[PDB]
Amino acid sequence: EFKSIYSLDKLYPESQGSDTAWRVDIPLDRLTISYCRSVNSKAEVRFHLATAEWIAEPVRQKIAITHKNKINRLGELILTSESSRYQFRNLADCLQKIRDMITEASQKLHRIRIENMNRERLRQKRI
Amino acid sequence: LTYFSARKGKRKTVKAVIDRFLRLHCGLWVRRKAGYKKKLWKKTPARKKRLREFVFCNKTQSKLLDKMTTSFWKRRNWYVDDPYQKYHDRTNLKV
Amino acid sequence: KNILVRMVSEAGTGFCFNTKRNRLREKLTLLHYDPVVKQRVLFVEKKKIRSL
Amino acid sequence: ARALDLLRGLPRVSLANLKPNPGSKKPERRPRGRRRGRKCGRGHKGERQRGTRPRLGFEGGQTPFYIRIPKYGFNEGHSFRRQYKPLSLNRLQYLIDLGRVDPSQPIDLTQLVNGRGVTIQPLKRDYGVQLVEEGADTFTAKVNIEVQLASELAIAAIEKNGGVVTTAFYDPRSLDIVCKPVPFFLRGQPIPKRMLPPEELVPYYTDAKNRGYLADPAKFPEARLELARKYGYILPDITKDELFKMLCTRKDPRQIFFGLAPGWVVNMADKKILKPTDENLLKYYTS
Amino acid sequence: IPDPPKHEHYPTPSGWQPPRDPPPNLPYFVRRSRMHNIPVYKDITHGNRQMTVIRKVEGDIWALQKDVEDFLSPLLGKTPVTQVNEVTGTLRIKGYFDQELKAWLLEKGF
RNA sequence: ACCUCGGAGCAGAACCCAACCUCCGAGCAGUACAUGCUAAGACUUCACCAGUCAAAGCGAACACUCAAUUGAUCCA
RNA sequence: CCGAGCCUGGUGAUAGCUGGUUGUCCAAGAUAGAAUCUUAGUUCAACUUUAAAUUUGCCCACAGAACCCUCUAAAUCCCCUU
Ligand SMILES: [Mg+2]
Ligand SMILES: [Mg+2]
Ligand SMILES: [Mg+2]
Ligand SMILES: [Mg+2]
Ligand SMILES: [Mg+2]
Ligand SMILES: [Mg+2]
Ligand SMILES: [Mg+2]
Ligand SMILES: [Mg+2]
Ligand SMILES: [Mg+2]
Ligand SMILES: [Mg+2]
Ligand SMILES: [Mg+2]
Ligand SMILES: [Mg+2]
Ligand SMILES: [Mg+2]
Repeated sequence: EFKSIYSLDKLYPESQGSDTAWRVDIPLDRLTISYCRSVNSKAEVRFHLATAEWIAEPVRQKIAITHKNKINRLGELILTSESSRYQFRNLADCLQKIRDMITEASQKLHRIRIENMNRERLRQKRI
Repeated sequence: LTYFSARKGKRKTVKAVIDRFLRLHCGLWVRRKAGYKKKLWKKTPARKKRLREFVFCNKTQSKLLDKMTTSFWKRRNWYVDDPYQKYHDRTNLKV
Repeated sequence: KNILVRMVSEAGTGFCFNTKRNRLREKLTLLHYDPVVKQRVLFVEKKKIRSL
Repeated sequence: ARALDLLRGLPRVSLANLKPNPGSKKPERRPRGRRRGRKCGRGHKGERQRGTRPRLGFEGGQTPFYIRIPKYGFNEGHSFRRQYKPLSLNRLQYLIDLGRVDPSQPIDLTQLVNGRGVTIQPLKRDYGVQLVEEGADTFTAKVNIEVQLASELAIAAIEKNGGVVTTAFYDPRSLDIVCKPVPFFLRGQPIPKRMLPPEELVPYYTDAKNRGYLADPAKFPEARLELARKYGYILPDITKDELFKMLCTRKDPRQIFFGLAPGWVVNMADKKILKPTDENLLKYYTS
Repeated sequence: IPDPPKHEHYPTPSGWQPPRDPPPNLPYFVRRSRMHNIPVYKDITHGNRQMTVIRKVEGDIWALQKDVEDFLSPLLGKTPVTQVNEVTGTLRIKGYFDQELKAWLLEKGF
């Protein structure tokens, strides 16, 4: 009933309606969410990459190539977070990983390189 | 220290201690190393790092500082952005 | 015979370090690391802090 | 009980019969006899024994430990620091479940204090309640809560269940009044208007992300949506709920209590409210 | 203190569970606190002596001691050392078993 | 003349320990200019204060020599 | 009873110095040091007392602990078993 000079209608004249405050891209229904009590809790997010219509075809192909390690036998992409006590923050990290993965698809090693080069050198013979 | 005030008849805090030490609620006292601001030109980087430290006190030192402060300084404080907030409680301590 | 002098960098300004120098020598120009620019930059002597 | 059956047989309890519980009363020691008193615990003759032992912290001439250590501003402005009592979502859930707080009505500082869920000391420089993320999981309650500080995750938890969280400021005086309304009413003075946040706190209370009470309501929808996206929950539509009116209702700034305007005098004895009529007074209280 | 409201499903999100009606047919009864919680409390003395207490006990407290001993025996291997205070109706146990004992008394129907 | 620090007679072999005395020395200097940052575990002049060593890591490059070579708090 | 009168007050001045510190019975209980206008004292450590918590404590056997100075012993440290 009481209204001061610092009331929100007076402060913000363009916003008057009550509903204006309370009026309303990964689909959460498609994604499968699981929680394990591994101390920091653990959250696992699994989704079938091949059948995921929400992601673009070339992006699926690139993700499959890049993140083949995370791909299951059934073809489900699995990603896990165990960084937080709250499963909220773990789920958040998982979702962010998905977002970053999509973004990067859109747009130590020295030892291995030398070994591979040496292998190639030894292969240099003909039948 | 003043065990009984003339005005109130209460124990008094020694204000020297407050100026120099931090009390963590768990009972620990934190201090700076002596001479950490002094003659840094003639001191080694390792030594300089040792000086730029917040270090805990002895049991005996802690007991001294406890007696030299009133109960007010020993209360649990919920400061809005406290850098030493996490250090207030002990975890996985056996005896 | 030595003096403590302040060395101020040309780049990553606001960072300086103290070094000892022979009093009878000329002004020091050094190449020293600067953490603000995270690289080695040139430093010049501005003034003498004390005599040691 | 068997003990009451025992009492039946025993002599009547009298002032003669009484004794203290064993262990409760330690024997008083006094310097009399061979053992307790010859030097009387004071040892051989010296400064200590004469009772003239030097002050606490004195090290017999050596620069004392407490003095030797450099000063550092650990407690530089401890008194002027703002303090916020934490209320975990876990605790809030407990109170709702035990019926200490009523989620059907808006939850405020008064409601929390009356439920005795939180203890606020206006002195000792508490500035209200901080909502903390502890017990975010297994929080299933739809509440309209007003707190002084709220963490991102706590806000998310409230909103997921279809609840509404808002962030408000109370100055020391109004905080005292809001936490203990009844003592204030007995003071006799009219209800004051709560002062605006200090300059440093203004940006916090004018930010939609914090759910500030001074923030633009038009900025709220997208803030809520972004929070929902982050933590991966579908944002409920509050309008569809029958408790929409209750969730909407908030006290405007410069109003301590929900139905009481500043300047009103509560006469508790005869159960009436007195309102000023003078133009000057009304102008003062409304502003 | 208001009576806790009736919930369709127990336990509550907080984990609170009302006492069983009718009360269980046992020699001992453990009464809830004013706040409707199981009266099991951690205690510390000397900064090293960790203890747990069961407080509001009516009837045969020795029966409760035997039952508590039986419950805690597999967890400790050894029989737990206890104190029984018939006067105050208190049972004290060496070590922290607050959560275990609360759960046990809850399932017993106190 | 001496009061602080380092060495020898001096604990014959872990550590510590010879007051007083008899001798010596120190109160610097030179080379770097990453003499950057950070961090497990340790030593310790029998307390405290001080003091000492250091894995891994970040950033660089392809945590100097010397027996001591030194000074807390306040304050400016 | 004048190198600074006497009386009263402040004043129960202060005294790291001297002297004194009052029933009964039982128990545990002794000599590394450091700093200090400091050695007639105090603070810290060491030792001592009590209560509490928990696992090792002591005694120890093989193995192990430097050269230089041209010499150097009784020994010590570490240490399973018992
Ligand atoms: Mg005796
Ligand atoms: Mg006598
Ligand atoms: Mg004595
Ligand atoms: Mg004497
Ligand atoms: Mg030591
Ligand atoms: Mg010595
Ligand atoms: Mg390294
Ligand atoms: Mg006297
Ligand atoms: Mg005896
Ligand atoms: Mg002196
Ligand atoms: Mg003297
Ligand atoms: Mg003396
Ligand atoms: Mg052994």
